[PDB]
Amino acid sequence: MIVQLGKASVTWTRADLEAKLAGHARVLIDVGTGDGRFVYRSAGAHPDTYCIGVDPAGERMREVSWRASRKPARGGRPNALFVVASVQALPEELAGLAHTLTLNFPWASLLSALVLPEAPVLEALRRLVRPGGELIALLNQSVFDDRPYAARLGLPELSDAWLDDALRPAYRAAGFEIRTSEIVTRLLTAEAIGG
Repeated sequence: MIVQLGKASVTWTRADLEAKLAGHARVLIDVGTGDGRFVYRSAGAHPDTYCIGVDPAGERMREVSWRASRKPARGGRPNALFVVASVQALPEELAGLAHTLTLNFPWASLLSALVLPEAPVLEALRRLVRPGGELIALLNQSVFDDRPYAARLGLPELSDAWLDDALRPAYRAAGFEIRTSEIVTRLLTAEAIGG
């Protein structure tokens, strides 16, 4: 697994991670964390939660990961971690860990994967969540569009009918049960199920 520590990227094993997790009651993973500030704040607010931000470009997390690795008097938060990975290849070391997995304002490609939805993406996310844990997505169509031009068809409105035919069954087919779908930007949450 690749961990960002300021400008350095470092390799961790599952045993390294487990050494850090020990003592914490909960785990939060934030996928596509960007500058990672959501993870930094969450680590301060929830000292009992190990908070992990993931993003494909380690340079985005340089600042926050440096800050968070300092001594606590100088701003460090030992329950925060920043990991470099893409959603199509998330580290196996994170499998089955999250009590909460957050996607805050995903870019268009990932947004589409959650609302169409796309099975390989839902399965990749479900892999990170422990049974009974929760996926929470904040969805907004004004995000950066990273899609190929040929794929910029319109996205569906998340009406009750869309939820009924497209989303509920597809999420279930990936191991999730949709719980909440509401306008706050849309909030969509689902519970990791099975067994």
